[PDB]
Amino acid sequence: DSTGKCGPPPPIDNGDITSFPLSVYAPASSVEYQCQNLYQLEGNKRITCRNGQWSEPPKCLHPCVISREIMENYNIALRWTAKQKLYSRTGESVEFVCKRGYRLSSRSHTLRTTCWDGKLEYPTCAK
Amino acid sequence: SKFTVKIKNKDKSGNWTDLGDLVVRKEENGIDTGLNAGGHSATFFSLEEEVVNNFVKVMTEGGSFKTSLYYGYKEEQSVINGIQNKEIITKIEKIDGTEYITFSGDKIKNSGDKVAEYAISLEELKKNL
Amino acid sequence: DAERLKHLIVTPSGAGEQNMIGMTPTVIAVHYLDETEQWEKFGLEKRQGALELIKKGYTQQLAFRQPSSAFAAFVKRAPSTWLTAYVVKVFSLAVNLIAIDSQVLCGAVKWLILEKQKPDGVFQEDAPVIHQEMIGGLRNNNEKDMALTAFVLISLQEAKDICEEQVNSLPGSITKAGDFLEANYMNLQRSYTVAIAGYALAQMGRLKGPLLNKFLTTAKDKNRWEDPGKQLYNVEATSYALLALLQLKDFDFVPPVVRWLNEQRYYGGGYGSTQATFMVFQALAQYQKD
Repeated sequence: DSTGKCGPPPPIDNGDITSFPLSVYAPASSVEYQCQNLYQLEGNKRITCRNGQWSEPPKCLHPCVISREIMENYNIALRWTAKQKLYSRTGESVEFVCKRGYRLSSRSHTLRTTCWDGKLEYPTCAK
Repeated sequence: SKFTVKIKNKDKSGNWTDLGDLVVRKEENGIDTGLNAGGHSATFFSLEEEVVNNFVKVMTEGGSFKTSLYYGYKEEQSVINGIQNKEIITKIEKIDGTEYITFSGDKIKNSGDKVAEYAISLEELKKNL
Repeated sequence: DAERLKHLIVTPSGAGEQNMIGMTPTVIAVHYLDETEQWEKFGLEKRQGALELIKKGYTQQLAFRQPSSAFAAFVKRAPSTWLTAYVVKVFSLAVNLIAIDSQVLCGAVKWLILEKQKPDGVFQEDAPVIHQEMIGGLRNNNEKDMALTAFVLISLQEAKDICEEQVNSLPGSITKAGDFLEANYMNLQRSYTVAIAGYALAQMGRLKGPLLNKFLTTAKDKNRWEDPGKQLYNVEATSYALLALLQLKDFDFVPPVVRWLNEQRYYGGGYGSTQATFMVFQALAQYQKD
């Protein structure tokens, strides 16, 4: 669309470019993005430099960190594993149990939750 | 009571890749299985008491049984809420000279009709019955 | 010093790990002598010979650089998070002594960020080293996440100046790791962990208040950071702790620490010496620079 050269590619949170950054990019030149370990790239991984501007860069969809602190606070615990920390990726499901002695105060379906961009809906238990 | 069996699955390219481990728990109203694949740690599928014997047979030879509720891995539609009365049809396949229990689950969300397939060693399924 | 160090100039040989074990003493030997201006008590004819061994080491190590810019004992082996962090650690010091390809360094840096850093800033080892002796005090299972995150974080910070321009993600990664160390620091029990994460946080200017108090009140007799076990681990721990004090610019605490390390009569070299050898000369060189 122009002979417009682009500057270095736009930065993205919890990710970076698969190449080494130049200061000047020729038109139709394109870079590729890679998100950090359990971050899901949402959008195009490849951005072209057309009309002296970069294409819309992607987002790195946040994973969910399930710490034992959180689980102890909601009086819950992981049903299927002994693990005290779990790094669920966006889209990965997680099933808890009410820690021995406590009963479920939240809705019944809330014992199984799915990770969505760093937000996992933890259930509540009380006694 | 309870046992754990290592599980593999067909990825994007169709190659058999290591998924994680499958926990098979015997409860009071049947058998509830759980999937441990990295950060994923929830129910894979559940059974009734009346399927227990049929399940054991099918998981060690090949055949089909009805699951009360089926979820599967994050790829499938059934993962978030679950699909009732789903059938698990199994076959004995050989991966690099080693015999496994191959089974089809549910369709890969939005796609051109492609189901996800997993494989569990026939040896370990016989060992833990 | 210097007359003793003759054994530290070693010809690097072996695979991905064994080449590094052998490269390490030669590199920190040349680095220490350079800052301490102790080439008078050594000579000048060997400097060019020792730089050839560093060039030899760098070149030999490059055969173990994988397409993923990561390092492992062998090209067909799964890449070690530790060894890649260590290759970055050594090469960061060597950039001033010999010609290191910046991409080789920043490629390994980027790999640690995009592949081996967890969402809470933790750095995870998925393919442990074969030669566990070279990892030093990290061998202890207790508080591994804290110790490793601090080790890898140190490597990222050492490389920061050269790779700031090439790795846009680098400061974001340093912060994420820092946040983890800053969070779980007050619950630390091992002197080694307090020392290593002390230096990592000090580099970020995050070893302050209660965390700073902890770091300092962990030192036995206000001169050493030690745990019961191998003495090598205690030398390595007090070296990270000295490096941390120098970062804080606490020159009122530093002299007893320096005396304790010189008292230890540790001149490096040997089996399992890799960390203690590198750390004690990095720390003592940095001390005389300041």
